[PDB]
Amino acid sequence: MNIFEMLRIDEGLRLKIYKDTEGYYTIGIGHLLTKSPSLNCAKSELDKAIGRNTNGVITKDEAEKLFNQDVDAAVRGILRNAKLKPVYDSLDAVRRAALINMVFQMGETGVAGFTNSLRMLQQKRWDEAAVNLAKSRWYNQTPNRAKRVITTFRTGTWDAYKNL
Ligand SMILES: *SCC1=CC(C)(C)N(O)C1(C)C
Repeated sequence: MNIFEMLRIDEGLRLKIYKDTEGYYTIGIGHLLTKSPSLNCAKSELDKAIGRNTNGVITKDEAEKLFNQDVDAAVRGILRNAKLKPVYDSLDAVRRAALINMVFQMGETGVAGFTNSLRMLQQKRWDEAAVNLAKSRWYNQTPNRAKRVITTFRTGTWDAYKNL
């Protein structure tokens, strides 16, 4: 297991524009195109992301290219963020993956708002952090995925993604 395999499980792979859990047009492995309710807009965003006039359909290689960019972007977003970087630096590589997962899903600003959880993670109070992480819109709206990420922070293992 690693952050790519982890997010491929949590995000899936779809080659045609689809709406994500929040109703927003997305493609590939969780690549958000736009919050606009316009499908033509989503397609315009898609075409400029991949560099060609798509029909709203991409290949697996193109999906993977966007996904690599998006994972890289989440990591660099963590390392540029004054609240997230010290927590990231303090973690082991498995828990680091859990933090990248969260930023991938909700963005740097949303994760940086989890001030209590981030303090408990930095303190390595893992069970307390797991309890606080669940007290969130995040958990309530995507509870199975949040449980997997939370189990990763609690245990520092990949047990929630084993067999998946
Ligand atoms: S992506 C922005 C956009 C796309 C399109 C559907 C052509 N639009 O009318 C606006 C400019 C909203």
